[PDB]
Amino acid sequence: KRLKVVAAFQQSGNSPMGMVLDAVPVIPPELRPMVQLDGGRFATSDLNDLYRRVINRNNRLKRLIDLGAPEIIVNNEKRMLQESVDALFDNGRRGRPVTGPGNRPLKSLSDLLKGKQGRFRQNLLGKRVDYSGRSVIVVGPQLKLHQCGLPKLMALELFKPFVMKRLVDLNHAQNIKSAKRMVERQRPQVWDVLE
Amino acid sequence: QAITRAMADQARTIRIPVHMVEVINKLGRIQRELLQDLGREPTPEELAKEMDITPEKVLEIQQYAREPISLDQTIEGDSQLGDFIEDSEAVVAVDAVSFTLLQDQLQSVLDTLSEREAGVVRLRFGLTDGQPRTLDEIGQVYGVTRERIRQIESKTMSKLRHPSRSQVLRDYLD
Amino acid sequence: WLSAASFQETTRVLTDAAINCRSDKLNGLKENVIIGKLIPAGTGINRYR
Amino acid sequence: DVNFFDELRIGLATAEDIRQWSYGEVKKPETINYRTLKPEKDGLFCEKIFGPTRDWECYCGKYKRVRFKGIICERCGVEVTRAKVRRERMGHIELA
Amino acid sequence: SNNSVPGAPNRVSFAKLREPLEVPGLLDVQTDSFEWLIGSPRWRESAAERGDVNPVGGLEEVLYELSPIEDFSGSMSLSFSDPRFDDVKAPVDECKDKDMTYAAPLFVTAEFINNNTGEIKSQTVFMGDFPMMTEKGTFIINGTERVVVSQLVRSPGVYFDETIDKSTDKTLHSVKVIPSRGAWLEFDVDKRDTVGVRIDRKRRQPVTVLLKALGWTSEQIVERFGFSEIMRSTLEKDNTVGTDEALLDIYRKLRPGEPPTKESAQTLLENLFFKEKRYDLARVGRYKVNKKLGLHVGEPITSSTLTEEDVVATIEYLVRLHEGQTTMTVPGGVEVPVETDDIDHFGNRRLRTVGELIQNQIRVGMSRMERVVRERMTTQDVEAITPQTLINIRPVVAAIKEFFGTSQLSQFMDQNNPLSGLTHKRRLSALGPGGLSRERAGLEVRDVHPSHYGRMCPIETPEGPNIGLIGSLSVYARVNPFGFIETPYRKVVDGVVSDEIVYLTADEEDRHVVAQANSPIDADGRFVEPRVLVRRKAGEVEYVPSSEVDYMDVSPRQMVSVATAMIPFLEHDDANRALMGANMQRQAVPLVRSEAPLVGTGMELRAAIDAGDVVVAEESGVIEEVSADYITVMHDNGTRRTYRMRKFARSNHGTCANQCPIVDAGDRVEAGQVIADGPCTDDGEMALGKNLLVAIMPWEGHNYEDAIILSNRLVEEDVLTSIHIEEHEIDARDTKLGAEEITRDIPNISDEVLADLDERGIVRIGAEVRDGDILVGKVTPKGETELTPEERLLRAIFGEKAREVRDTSLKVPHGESGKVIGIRVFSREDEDELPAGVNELVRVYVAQKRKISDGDKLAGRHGNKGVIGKILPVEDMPFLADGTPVDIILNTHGVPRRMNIGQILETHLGWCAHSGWKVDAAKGVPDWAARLPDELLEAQPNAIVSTPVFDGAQEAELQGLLSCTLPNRDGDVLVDADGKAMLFDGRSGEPFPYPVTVGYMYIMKLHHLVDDKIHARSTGPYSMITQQPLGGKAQFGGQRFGEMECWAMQAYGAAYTLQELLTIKSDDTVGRVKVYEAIVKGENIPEPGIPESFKVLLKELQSLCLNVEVLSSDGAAIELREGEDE
DNA sequence: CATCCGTGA
DNA sequence: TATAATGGGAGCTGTCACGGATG
Ligand SMILES: CO[C@H]1CCO[C@@]2(C)Oc3c(C)c(O)c4c(O)c(c5c(c4c3C2=O)NC2(CCN(CC(C)C)CC2)N5)NC(=O)[C@H](C)CCC[C@H](C)[C@H](O)[C@@H](C)[C@@H](O)[C@@H](C)[C@H](OC(=O)c2ccccc2)[C@@H]1C
Ligand SMILES: [Zn+2]
Repeated sequence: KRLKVVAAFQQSGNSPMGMVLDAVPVIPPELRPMVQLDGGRFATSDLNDLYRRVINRNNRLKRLIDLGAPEIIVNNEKRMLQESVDALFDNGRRGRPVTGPGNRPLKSLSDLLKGKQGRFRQNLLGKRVDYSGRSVIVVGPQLKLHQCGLPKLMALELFKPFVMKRLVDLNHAQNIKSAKRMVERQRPQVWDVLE
Repeated sequence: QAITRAMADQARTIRIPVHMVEVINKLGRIQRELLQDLGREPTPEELAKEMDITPEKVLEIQQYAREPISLDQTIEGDSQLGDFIEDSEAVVAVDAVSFTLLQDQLQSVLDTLSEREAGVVRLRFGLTDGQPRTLDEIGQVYGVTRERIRQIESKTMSKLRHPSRSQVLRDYLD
Repeated sequence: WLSAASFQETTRVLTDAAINCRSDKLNGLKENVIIGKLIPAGTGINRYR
Repeated sequence: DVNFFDELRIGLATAEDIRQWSYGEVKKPETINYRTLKPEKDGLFCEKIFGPTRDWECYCGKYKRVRFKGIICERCGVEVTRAKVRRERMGHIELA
Repeated sequence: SNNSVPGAPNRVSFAKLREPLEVPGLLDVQTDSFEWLIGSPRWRESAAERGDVNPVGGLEEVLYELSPIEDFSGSMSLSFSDPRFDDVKAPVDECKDKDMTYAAPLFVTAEFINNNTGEIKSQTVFMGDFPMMTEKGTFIINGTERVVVSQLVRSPGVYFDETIDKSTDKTLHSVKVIPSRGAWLEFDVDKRDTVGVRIDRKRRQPVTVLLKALGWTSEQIVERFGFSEIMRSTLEKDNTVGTDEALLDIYRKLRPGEPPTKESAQTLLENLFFKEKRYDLARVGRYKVNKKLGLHVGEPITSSTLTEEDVVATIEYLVRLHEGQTTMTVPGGVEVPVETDDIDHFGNRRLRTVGELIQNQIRVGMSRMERVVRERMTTQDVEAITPQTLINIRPVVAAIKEFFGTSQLSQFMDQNNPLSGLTHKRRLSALGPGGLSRERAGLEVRDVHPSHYGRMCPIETPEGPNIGLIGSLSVYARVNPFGFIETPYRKVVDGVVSDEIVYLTADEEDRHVVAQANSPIDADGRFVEPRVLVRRKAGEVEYVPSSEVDYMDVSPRQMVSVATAMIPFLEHDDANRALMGANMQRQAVPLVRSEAPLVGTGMELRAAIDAGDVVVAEESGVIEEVSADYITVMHDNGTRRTYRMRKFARSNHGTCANQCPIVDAGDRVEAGQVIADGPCTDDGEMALGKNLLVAIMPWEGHNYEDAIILSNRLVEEDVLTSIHIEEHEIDARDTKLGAEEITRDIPNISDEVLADLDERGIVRIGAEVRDGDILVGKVTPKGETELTPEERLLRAIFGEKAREVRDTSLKVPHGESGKVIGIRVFSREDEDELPAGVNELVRVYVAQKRKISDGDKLAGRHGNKGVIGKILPVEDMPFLADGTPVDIILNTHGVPRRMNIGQILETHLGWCAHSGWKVDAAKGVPDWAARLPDELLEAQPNAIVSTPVFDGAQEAELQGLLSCTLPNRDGDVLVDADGKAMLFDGRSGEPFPYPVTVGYMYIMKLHHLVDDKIHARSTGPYSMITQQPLGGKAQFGGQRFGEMECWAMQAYGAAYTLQELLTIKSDDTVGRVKVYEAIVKGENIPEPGIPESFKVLLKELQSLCLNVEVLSSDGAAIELREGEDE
């Protein structure tokens, strides 16, 4: 089992020095966004409180190193720095997780990928789609096996840019902007066009 | 001293300066003082007069103290607040498409207009440029001087009335 | 490793794959769906495509 | 931006590979300002590092037009391309 | 009659005479609880009537635990006493209107005692504004009606468990001591016959190590536990001996990393288990340990802490139960039954009500300010200390405010129907803080326990993943002062039933023997047969002689809940559908006007009254004046009380709470009588639906697979029509570019669109609104960014200068429409107090008059659900001989499968009730109608009757009554003795070949309407990060094509369909725009690009120090619309 | 072949 | 920012079935 580890670092020139970091990368801001709600309060991502945790402690080390602090104090800071970078990379992995307000575990980097909610099973293997809708179903003994009753309301929003196309074709609207207005106001013309 | 200082300095996810923190803690102090005096939580007007005598800032202070919440926090299989936040940045499909069709209408204007006429149009408005150059430079950077380029401007403003009388530009303003 | 990580034990899959320097030839169903390529089956194969 | 690329490789990232990615080092815990609501400098949202908040809008306001493309403002060091870069540009922290 | 108490309509009942007791106040679970919290007069009287010695309120208790607050010196002492309230700061209706919390301010009397100066400064301190509970048993937090649900937690105490070993196959016994709050302590027995103890989940050590640590000699160990060979084997295998060596040993294994003093190991063994600070069994925690051990059983509850006596007497309980002993007497204690305890038994399962839930949160807050008190004492000087300077109530007001809007104990007030509230006001949830999680709950917690009888319903529980973890309280049950569930039983002296009633707890009943309610009783009180049906401990049942009968049930319907007892012929429907029959009643919708069911159960009255959504007369008198607005009542003493009618109000769930006066002007009305009912109520009775003329048959397939066919009569006469109100909101804030202003002037809008507004920009009341129309015109100053050079050019031609104000109007959401029925405007100008930044806030209320249509979910009380497949014209409907068309056509196929043939019996009795009947009295009273009470031997057309659960009609009487059916106006009977009748197909005219079962059924309108359910989207909003579509009808989002659906595509081999869905239909930034253009221009769909989500992943990986590079066929790393630069 | 931690359902 | 002051404090409770490292 040990060889399976050591043999993988020998083959590719892939240095094992990587398992110790001197500089940690910071994920782009729009992937850890900070947004103002309509209530005036702000809503931020959890990575911003963990990045903030690391930087705050890392800088404090710089101060304590410079001031020639005793090892007892310096080492403590070092240790917290380890638990900080760890808590960011994988929270809860070693010890108790970092709790935000209300004893809630913060979402770590690795948490963005894990399980059902993880980026994988929830954003790649199955996404959400445009040009789609949903409603209750009802029996229709009148329809043939290749047919289905689609509500006049559902279809108009489903084929919305296909209807806007033919509205300006047959000059009911003068452009694409006004043809949009026709469909939204639900002018009596569009029920013939959509058919 | 160092604890209180560092605390007010680091605890806020959005940093507020030292004096600002001092204000809020004085506002929480006078509030608790007026809290046992009036048997009720004091009105904004009441609190203001006592400490800073300004009602408008107290409302503002009480928003600064409001601590932010987490996007990743949830309500439900999976709540996740961030799954409701609409991306106000992304481009509307129809609105981007209609702008492009407005470019097909200004291409049918560079034509009816002369080459001198469709010249100043793209000069001071900056279509291909992206910048609106000063007119006393435009007339001098164009091979034709005596600011003839402002003379050709009026030779176009009414030439634009015809595609405005065709109303094909009248529809895109409403 | 794309197919593996998108199945189970995502933290374990990546740890091993990043060490072994495993390169992924994006030639499979789960593989292609993720990157948005046409799936290598049915009407997606070059024979019919 | 062709879709057909043959392989996808994953490996262990060097400490130097982290530096080759980042457009700068974050040296402040701060996110934004409390009055201006603007991304503070050398912070976690610093526009010098990750990019402009608005399209072709430099931070200190010296440049606000699309005419400047790729210009690095001297007063604050912000490139002028879309906020579409704040989804692709990396940062890094230098641990002591 | 059934309930001849208030002044109600006469609902005649098939019944054995029920005179044990009236249904106790349903809302009492919330009321009595909160009254204990504040220590109200009605409670101290209720404490007196119950014979409770020295009653202590919920607030009174918290103060006495806390008091007195001294520092380490003992110099300073702070104590509290005498809590008192002022009047509520604002009436209920104003709180709902001005979105503030219904609360009355709380005061206490605090005094600062100083032992050095000997002086005392005593004054009154303000404690904050305290949320008060209404009469309908709810709270009002920030303008919304909320409800605190009761939680089912594990009761503190000592519990014994018998686990069977896998290898040795011997019986091993395990004990576990649970504090209300503190460290853990559990004694278990090995297969090695050696006793071990785990403290706070630390490793196992011999039990003698603990005794030698206590100070018990090595000889006393041989004495007390010498009667067993397993304890002699433990003291022998004991590693070390010595009082010092034991404490050190325990210390070493408890807290490694700390220097072991003989004075530090002695200390923490005292604090972790024998101090009020670190350890605490509640009043229930102490009481439960005592009952199980039987010591100090008579002595009042003064100890809140564990003792050495309890530790030893617990170890003694373990060893005896291990070697087969059945009973034991603790030295100094009464004899106690020795056995393994079941965790789910309602004597060990605890019900913490509203009061304690608030109390616990209050205790949390008082502990927080105590910490500040002990910090403000050491800071300030002794001479200038007042309680006003020590006390900071800020953590207290926060703790209570957090709970009512930060915890899961404040469930939203389901506003579906007068029953929706009722059901929701009394719920037994095992979820929530202190309780269990959904994933932690196994299969034992969820299923029906024997002790649930008469306490918690076995039927009412959700269908979903929450099943068994949520239930309703049984009708006749109540909560005892210790948080357990009591239930009423009739007391039998010696074979003779006595009207004397005593409430029993779960474990207390197990010690006794109970007879079934329906057992035949002499007119005096004696039993008929020597051997009767008998309920016994552990859910076992046997025949037992009449000499051994202790108690008997109050009612046949004792075990059920409120909504459950409203299901006629319950004992004819299987628990599966009967479950849904109870759950669905909750989702009924209030119709335009409501009819009482032809078939009742009697419960429909008391449910309506105790709902609080009807108007009950307080004091007797005569109606002095009545209007659609209010009712005035002239009492007997002279005083006048006026009852205002809730008219057309929007509930929590957009249903129509509308009240109407029952009484006319001048009617004599007594106290407790319903003078005006609300939605879903007809003459003070729960009217959850309509009485429909049903037909049990397949009909041209339109009712295939549980679908439903309706008569258009229900559309032309609004029989199943409802009103639905929506609240639309929008505000104007202060921005950086100016301020949002609400105006009638919106950029580039005709006067045809603005036509329905007033001068301010608000829609006018009574106006009609469709989707897309404007309700509140608001414009905001848009950022001064360089306008398009192509739009600059377009503004020079037509010479129209651009405005700097963008349209930010409140338009009507897709699907919504109706009549504007009111405006609420709040202006910062008109001194209306607004949040920081807001100027004008507008509320427009729009109601809809939704008639019933296709896809609307209907249901009966028997779990018979389904949606409306088709509504035929009135003539197409299968009709009887006299021409009357049926209303509803249910399919025959979906009846015997569901075992819910109570819907069949309802149809039979339902027809007899519509036609009327008359038993043949000539040649005497028939033998079948011999048990039928006199009042039902003759019935009028459209009569109302009661079929109480586990009583009421039996199949023999029903069959006979079908023969009694009175003829119509034409003098002809329409149905036979079978209950069937002959129909004519309204389409072909010809008579149906066979007799069809016809009658009347009660059908409810459920809150699953297509007008809400339907939704679609071409393009719309998109995710801020993943750049995918948003989700939900509220955000106008598209459907989710999940992992399961991508397999179906893959299986088919539809690569291009699958690709499109995940590319140009999803998060391809440049693709979806160029697809919209290709469509509107009529060209071909372009080729998809790269999913922006995949770009996100490759950047998220990079942030994790994972060098991820994309390679082309050559092997070079290609860019992804970006570049790398140092 | 049977326990302890971590990871899913 | 000069009286003296010197080692924390909440735990969290009712899973389940399995593989892999250790016994
Ligand atoms: C804060 O309260 C919320 C919980 C918190 O979280 C958990 C972890 O704790 C819970 C606790 C302690 C409970 O007892 C629960 C409970 O008793 C439920 C449901 C859950 C929970 C539940 C949780 O999930 N959860 C789902 C919800 C939906 N997901 C369903 C998905 C498939 C669509 C499945 C399970 N059902 N009901 C039933 O079983 C019976 C059969 C009938 C329902 C009665 C009635 C419909 C209901 O009383 C509402 C009027 C209202 O009270 C609800 C809506 C509350 O929402 C606001 O009140 C509310 C107020 C303001 C804004 C928003 C919401 C929820 C409850
Ligand atoms: Zn600049």
